[PDB]
Amino acid sequence: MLVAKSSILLDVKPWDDETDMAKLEECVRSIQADGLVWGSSKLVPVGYGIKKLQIQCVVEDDKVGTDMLEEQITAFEDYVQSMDVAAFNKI
Repeated sequence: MLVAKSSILLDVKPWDDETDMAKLEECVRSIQADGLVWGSSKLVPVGYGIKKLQIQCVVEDDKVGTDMLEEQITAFEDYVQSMDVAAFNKI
């Protein structure tokens, strides 16, 4: 833990291949907050066409919660099929 920070990996499923991943992957990043750090995202293909919307973030221990990020990322019901959690621990 650098300085009172943590790592939380999120995983969201796109409605379909139509779901502009570039936007989903971007929007996710675009999202900004106080003490909110955006790390590198990951991809996980289920079988071409569609892919997983996995991304990593670095919150401040318990300062920046996923609640917001979720309400922001999953705020798009026209892209996010169903958000979930990949884990919850420090960075």
